[PDB]
Amino acid sequence: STKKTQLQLEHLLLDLQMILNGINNYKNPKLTRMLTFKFYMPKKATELKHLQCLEEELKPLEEVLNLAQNFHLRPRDLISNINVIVLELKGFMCEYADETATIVEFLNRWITFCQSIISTLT
Repeated sequence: STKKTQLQLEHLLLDLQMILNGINNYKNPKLTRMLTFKFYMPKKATELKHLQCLEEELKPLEEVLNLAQNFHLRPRDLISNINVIVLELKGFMCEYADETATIVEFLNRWITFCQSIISTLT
């Protein structure tokens, strides 16, 4: 059971890295515009339940990705896969930090979240 959970988190981790890697490959003028969009961050993220904070930001994430545009998956598909994993993992009202972050900082934070939880299940 713990193994199934770890594997789901690992897939979420790779999914998030794929978005970040794709975004890092945008041309700079484009990336500069993309970095103006505000994302909301969890005050605290240490347990699966905290994934609610990620779930609520999936819509704006998909919108921004759609607005952007070589991605080997359509944003709707990529976000759908992330959506499924998040829904199955968190099975609480998300507390957000005052400061917003760019899409890059937001992805990093959630990538870090996954890596941290994965390491408690090894």
